[PDB]
Amino acid sequence: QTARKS
Amino acid sequence: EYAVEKIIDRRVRKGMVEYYLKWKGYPETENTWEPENNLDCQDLIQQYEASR
Repeated sequence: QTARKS
Repeated sequence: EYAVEKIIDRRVRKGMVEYYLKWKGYPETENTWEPENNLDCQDLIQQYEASR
């Protein structure tokens, strides 16, 4: 699915 | 915020679990380590934790 990119 | 293609690897850093993932539509050079709290993809995670 999705994810936060740092 | 960004679509995840797959989880390539896992590690523990600073007592924090991290996943090395690749983002769909982006080159492998863009792969980055993200702490588990940054992910919203239990399917890939649950699937990765079973491939061991």
